[PDB]
Formats: sequence, C-alpha cells, structure tokens
Amino acid sequence: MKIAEIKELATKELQERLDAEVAAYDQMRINHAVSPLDSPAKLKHQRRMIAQMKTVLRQRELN
Amino acid sequence: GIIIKPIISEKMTAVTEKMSERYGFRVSPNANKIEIKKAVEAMYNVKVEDVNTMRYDGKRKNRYTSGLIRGKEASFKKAIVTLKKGETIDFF
RNA sequence: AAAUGUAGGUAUAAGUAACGAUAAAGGGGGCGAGAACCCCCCUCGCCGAAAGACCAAGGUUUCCUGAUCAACGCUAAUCGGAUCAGGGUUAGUCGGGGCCUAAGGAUAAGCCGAAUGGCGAUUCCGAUGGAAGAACCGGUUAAUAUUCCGGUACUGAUACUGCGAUGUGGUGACGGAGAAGUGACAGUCCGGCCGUCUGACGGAUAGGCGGUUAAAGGGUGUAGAUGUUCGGGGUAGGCAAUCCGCCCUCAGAGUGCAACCUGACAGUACGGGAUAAAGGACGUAACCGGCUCCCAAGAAAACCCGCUAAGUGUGUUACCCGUACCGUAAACCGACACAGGUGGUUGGGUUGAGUAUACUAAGGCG
RNA sequence: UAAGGGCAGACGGUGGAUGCCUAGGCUCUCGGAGGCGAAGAAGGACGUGAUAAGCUGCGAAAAGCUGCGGGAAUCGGCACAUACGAAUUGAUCCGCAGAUAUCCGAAUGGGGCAACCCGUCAGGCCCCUGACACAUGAAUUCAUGAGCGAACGCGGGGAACUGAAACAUCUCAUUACCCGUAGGAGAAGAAAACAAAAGUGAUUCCCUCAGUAGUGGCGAGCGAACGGGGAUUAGCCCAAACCGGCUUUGUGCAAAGUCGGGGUAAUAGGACUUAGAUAUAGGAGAACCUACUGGAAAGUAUGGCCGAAGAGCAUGAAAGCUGCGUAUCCGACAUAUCGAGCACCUGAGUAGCGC
Ligand SMILES: [K+]
Ligand SMILES: [K+]
Ligand SMILES: [K+]
Ligand SMILES: [K+]
Ligand SMILES: [Mg+2]
Ligand SMILES: [Mg+2]
Ligand SMILES: [Mg+2]
Ligand SMILES: [Mg+2]
Ligand SMILES: [Mg+2]
Ligand SMILES: [Mg+2]
Ligand SMILES: [Mg+2]
Ligand SMILES: [Mg+2]
Ligand SMILES: [Mg+2]
Ligand SMILES: [Mg+2]
Ligand SMILES: [Mg+2]
Ligand SMILES: [Mg+2]
Ligand SMILES: [Mg+2]
Ligand SMILES: [Mg+2]
Ligand SMILES: [Mg+2]
Ligand SMILES: [Mg+2]
Ligand SMILES: [Mg+2]
Ligand SMILES: [Mg+2]
Ligand SMILES: [Mg+2]
Ligand SMILES: [Mg+2]
Ligand SMILES: [Mg+2]
Ligand SMILES: [Mg+2]
Ligand SMILES: [Mg+2]
Ligand SMILES: [Mg+2]
Ligand SMILES: [Mg+2]
Ligand SMILES: [Mg+2]
Ligand SMILES: [Mg+2]
Ligand SMILES: [Mg+2]
Ligand SMILES: [Mg+2]
Ligand code: NA
Ligand code: NA
Ligand code: NA
Ligand code: NA
Repeated sequence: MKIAEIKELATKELQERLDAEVAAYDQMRINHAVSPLDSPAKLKHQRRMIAQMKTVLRQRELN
Repeated sequence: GIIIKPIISEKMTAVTEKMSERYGFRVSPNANKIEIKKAVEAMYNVKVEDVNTMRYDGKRKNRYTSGLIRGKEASFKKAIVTLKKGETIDFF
C-alpha cells in the first residue's frame, strides 16, 4: 500500500487489514526461508507497512 | 511471531519419511509448548497432537584481529511437532 | 659510551642441549605429488579394582560430517581435541525447580551508635538433608535417547457417569559396633535342546564354536522375624492441663517362589525362520529402617492425618530448565597435547584369605 | 697453492631508523550552561538486515513509524561484492514536534546466584496466554522523596612519612583520606565594629601595609591587623510595650494560646498619658587566457580581470579568478531561552564565672 491510502480506511476496517497484514507477513517469512522469493524487497515493505497501521490506529485513540 | 522457520535437514527428512505426521520448526526461545501448539494450528489449520522442544544456544564464532573479537549467533528453540495421525503439512 | 639504565631488532654459545616415563613393533594392501607415523587386514606387545564402563564439579561445541595443511601438533603428515562450513542435544515420571527447613544471612517491633552504620523474632531466604506425585526392559542415528519407537506400568488435575485452620495435637524423626540363620542375581560346573564347522603335523566323528535372555509393576503372606500385652493424651474442646465412657497390633513387616515372559543378544539361512531352542548342583543380604550389645546418648520444618475457633467408569490433560562431548584427563586445577592433583557408582574368568599378587575376556591402548 | 681465513669494493638480504605527512593529542582564551531520574535514570543484557561476525542506530512498530519547515537527484549506516527495490505525485538527507520503546538496574507485589523464579487482585481469551494495580519512609486518597553524576561550597571526623641534620613540645597539616549535604555559585553580610580627641561606618575579592608587630624546646618554624589604593555597591523584616477579636482554663474577672492593628533603636527608639531579540535547519555570493616544462599545472613567462572576497581546505606539483568556501546581505512552520511628661517595652539557664 501507501500511507495516503491507509488513512483513508475507517477504524473498523483498518484493524481488519492489520490482522491480514500480520498473517500474510509470517507466511512470506516462512516462504522466504524454504526458498528465496522472487522479490525479497517485499519483506521490508510489508514489515514497514505494519508499523504504519499501528501508528495511525494509535493516533486515532490517543488524539 | 512464534514460528521463525521450518527445518529442512537430513535428519528431519528421514523422520518425516517414517512418521508422516512429524515436522520440525524453529521458534522463539521463550515460547512454551502450549503456545507453539496454538501457532502451528492457527497457521497450518491442523490438529497438533504432541510437541517436543529443545533449546540451542548459538555457536560462538571467535575471530582474530588485536586478538579475541568474540562473536555469537542468536539462540533458538527447536519444536518437533506431531500431528493427528492421518494429517500432513506441505512446505512446498 | 658506560647508570647490573628502557624499547625494538639482530648476534654468540650451536646446528650444540633437547624432542616429556625403556608398554614394542613387523608385514601386505589403499588413497595420494609426496607415507616410519593416516585408513583396512594378518601377526606381535601393554592395561584389565583399569590405562574398561556410568555420574557429579568444572569446561563450554572440544561431539558428527564435508572441504583445507598456511599457522598450531616439540619430526613429516594425505592425519588431528587445528582452520572454515553444514549438522547434531526431543521427558506428566529421570536430574533440577516449584514445597520444607540446618549452619549462616537479611529483617519486623525494639536496642545501641560522630557519620558510614552495629545488633535484634516463632518472620523470610538459604541444601550438602526431608517431601504422601509418579517407569522399567529392549531396539533404532553419522551424531539423542528411563526423552524417539515397541512392550508393559504408574501419578496429579479436569469434564460428564456438611466442610473443617492462622491456634493446638499425632506423625515425620534419625547413633556406633557385631555376627548369625534363611536365600536370589552374578559366577562356576554337570547335563539336554538349537544352529554352525571338520581346522599346520601323529589321534578324534567325536569334538570345536555361538546360543538357549530379562526389568519395573502385579500376586502369595512361604523361609525367617515380631507379637497373648484406668489414668496421661489426643479427639469430641476450650483458648493442652485436676474426666469420664470406650474399642483395640492378634495380627504387623517379609526375601525366596508364581506371573510380567509367544520381548532381547550372538551366529546361520534368507520384515519374516530355526527359536515357545529341558533341568539340575553349588554359590548367594540383595529378609534387615530387623536382631544383639555399648556409651560418647545419636537435626529441624514441611508433606500426611486429628480437633474445635472463625467462619468406579470412561475420555481430555500434564507448563518451565538440563540432556551433545570430556570428565584417575590432551577438553577440569597446574603458563604446555606438562610423569602432579581431582568427589561418588560399577569393576568378568583362573589363583587366592582377599577389591593383595600373576596371567587373561569385554573394552581400551603401543 | 687455499681446505679455510683477512681487508676493500660492487650488488643484494634482513630489519625498520631517518625525512616528509596526519586521522589524534596538549595548554588555553571568549561566550553559554551547570544536571538526569518513580511519566523509571546512569550503566548493562538480549534482540533487530535480502544477506549479518563486530561496531553504529534502533526496541517485537526493532539501520526504524507520522506530521511541519528546509532542500533537489540520488538512495537502502561503517561497507564492500551479489540481489531486489525507493524516488521530480519530491526518495535518501537536515531542523522541530509526536508514536513505539523487551529484560535488568534506585528497582518499588514477594523472593533472587543482575538480566531469573513465584504470587494476590480486579477484566478478556483458552494445561496456558494478554492487559491493570499491589515497596518503604516522611506530610496532608493526594503530594513528596530515594538513585546516579566533573570540579567549585559548606559541615562531621582525621593520619603518617617528613623538618627540627637524633627526638617527645612543635612541624608536615585544621593536608591526604573517609562520611553527610546544597547551588549556579556557595559561605559572609548591615556593628553589643574599628579607632584614638582625628576620624571611617554592612559583607566579599585584588594591590600594599610586611616577612613587619608578634608568636616559638624564643629551636626548626609560624605570622597578623590598623591605615592607604582599587573592583563592586543596597538595604530590610520581626519579638516586646499597648489595643481588639476568638478559643481554652481557673474563678464579670484574670491567665495562656491564636490572628488582626501598633512598632523596629544608639544623636537612642518605641508604648501610653518585556516582546522583540537570540538559538537550534537554510539562500545568494565576484573574477583567467595563451606558451613552455611535465604523467598530471595550480609552477614559470606574457597579457587580462575581481576585491567590504589576497582566511582556508580539496583538486594528478605551489590556485584571489576549478570546486567547497571566504567578505557582505537576507531568512523559521516548531520548540528553547532572554508636644511635653512619663518610667511601661527593647530577644535568660542567656551574659558572666569555676574545672
Ligand atoms: K578429511
Ligand atoms: K527366544
Ligand atoms: K522484583
Ligand atoms: K502576632
Ligand atoms: Mg512425548
Ligand atoms: Mg526438555
Ligand atoms: Mg649480568
Ligand atoms: Mg659444545
Ligand atoms: Mg655432544
Ligand atoms: Mg628439558
Ligand atoms: Mg642428546
Ligand atoms: Mg614421546
Ligand atoms: Mg577410566
Ligand atoms: Mg572428533
Ligand atoms: Mg609440521
Ligand atoms: Mg573438526
Ligand atoms: Mg523428579
Ligand atoms: Mg521458608
Ligand atoms: Mg554418544
Ligand atoms: Mg533406554
Ligand atoms: Mg513455615
Ligand atoms: Mg550423554
Ligand atoms: Mg604428547
Ligand atoms: Mg584423594
Ligand atoms: Mg564398590
Ligand atoms: Mg577378580
Ligand atoms: Mg593388581
Ligand atoms: Mg644495504
Ligand atoms: Mg617514522
Ligand atoms: Mg516534506
Ligand atoms: Mg628528624
Ligand atoms: Mg541539585
Ligand atoms: Mg555571589
Ligand atoms: Na512384589
Ligand atoms: Na684464497
Ligand atoms: Na507492541
Ligand atoms: Na548558498
């Protein structure tokens, strides 16, 4: 994704995408260890996107 | 992040070739057996029947420069998982 | 230019001392550029109450495998406890820990004291001890195995088919020495059964060789042992010390012996088979937390059972840490691959009083 | 003649001196500041990468996440290679404000051999696992403290070697060192003071006075003040007499306590009769050609030009005009900082005294 499209999501849906992102991220790491992926750069991108969702969800509650 | 990676080694391939329900993963060193059974069952959607564990400290890798620059690999835990008799798992 | 002056480098003695127990080596093959030393085989030799096997402390990857021989190895090295990479440690019961307390330590209320602080419970911590929760035999890997697999067991929780502590009792709960009787395992001998072979020289189809196995748990109550003996405390109670009605050890504890047992090892033959491969004679404290004698008179608390005050069946399930390897040593303490030191268990056969001594198996070494 | 040896030279080996150089030190000047921590510190453990020993950064959101300001083509740390990606819809990078922030450690729920083990309580999932709270001590549930860390300050304790050419008084020294506890400074500070008929008026610090007056087994030693010249300058508040109220106590009175008024001396006195600036990112910023030597000009020789810029560093040699800069000028969304009389009062186990 990208930061602009993440904030467009509503609060109920953002948590739905979060668990989907964490679930798919563990499979990719397992998949990468079994046999290297075509694009290793998707591991960093997925991991740093999860930190973006946790940041915005925190902002909604905190602010 | 319980499961780190599966184990593909000569010993484990032979173990699976005898017990078709027997698999082995690397997991976080501080996870207990109850948690590990939950993770392997919430990700591969199977019936785990038994889990055995062992803790490995990392191998020391002492290099030399002007001497004795110590190094070490991270510690890990090994989980040997037995599925319900008649179930399998595909690492591809 | 000199201080038995300091650092770094390089000489001399010198191709000299020495190469770390006088247990010992010889030959044939192999890989290889290269072999006294590495691998395989035949012979020889050493240890064998150990120089074999299993733990603890300590060490911390030295364990297994591939590649490498620069450095390390008191020689060389194709080898290594060396370098690099990969791999390898699996527990409801084992050892810890979770529970309990000892020495001691830290404290509470208090006490003492220029400061820093020193003392001080029945409190807590603290094993080298106590636990009422419980497993043993076999087999498999290059490397793990009461942990994996097989067989046969056991112990907590949990779901479905009046209770009684924080007080106070009982238990737990304890020395040294001595021998005897009963009688397993191991071991030896005799004798059958199963398989296999016919061994340089004189003799032997009568012999040689390998086998013929077993634990925990369960049962019996056998050998043997011990027992015929109305006030003093724990249960009917009020905060342990001036009472009265009530059920007993007449049975306890216990080897050996059944069963577990139609497992297993070696060797032949091809996961399966021979193979469900008789029995004796000794020997034999593993009964025994027993018995007898003595004076030096032989922990604590908890678990587990009381009392009042206050108020069977089935299924599921059993978390944590250790587990490789060395360990009378080349891996621990000694600057060393050092003739030293290092707690516990086991330790076959013949000889013997013996765990002494000599020679040997398994296993380990030159 | 030379098994060998001697001396000289030539060329080498070894070793790492010397010359040249710098990436790090040393001593200071000027300005600022002088703490961090229970909202969990200093210091650590363990982790964190496509790849990942070690450092660095970071904390399960883990070489990093979100805004605002800046800036403009590269970037994914030291740091390579290979591999995959990000970015002119503005990546990386810089300034500011936020988010996250495991375990130990004052460590604070109880224990403990630091980085571990074991709980009660309320919630939610399912033998386990989340996410709260739960130390002690001094004040009134609440507020506070604890610990760490340069020097300088103030307190409590306090040596010896050494000198005296021995040594005990004395010296070293109210030092070293140990302990307690502040602040940006601290301590001191507004006369029960000095002086000597002449005067100065709080404290602190510098120059003199002065190695003087003194002190001292009158030994070794120790050692002022007054006065003068400077820096800087600053002064105030209570208690009491007496009056009022209120509470308490003894018995309307009186005493104490507590707030209000009165009052503060030395010639004695008193009562009564600021919003702009600065700091932490940034923007602009002049001016050179030909020839020779050379591997390479910035050198040398001509001829130009700029200068509020001829400081410097780098660039294949020594550059005002090649680059980064320099002189000068201009800039902040944040955040940080800047009358008579009268005798009533004027501090008590205190001044003074013996040991
Ligand atoms: K090899
Ligand atoms: K048999
Ligand atoms: K604690
Ligand atoms: K007053
Ligand atoms: Mg199991
Ligand atoms: Mg384990
Ligand atoms: Mg000498
Ligand atoms: Mg000689
Ligand atoms: Mg000689
Ligand atoms: Mg010698
Ligand atoms: Mg010799
Ligand atoms: Mg030798
Ligand atoms: Mg031995
Ligand atoms: Mg080896
Ligand atoms: Mg050699
Ligand atoms: Mg090796
Ligand atoms: Mg146990
Ligand atoms: Mg205790
Ligand atoms: Mg082994
Ligand atoms: Mg076994
Ligand atoms: Mg107790
Ligand atoms: Mg072992
Ligand atoms: Mg040797
Ligand atoms: Mg001894
Ligand atoms: Mg013995
Ligand atoms: Mg013997
Ligand atoms: Mg002997
Ligand atoms: Mg020379
Ligand atoms: Mg030099
Ligand atoms: Mg921006
Ligand atoms: Mg003297
Ligand atoms: Mg302070
Ligand atoms: Mg001042
Ligand atoms: Na029995
Ligand atoms: Na000659
Ligand atoms: Na988190
Ligand atoms: Na600029």
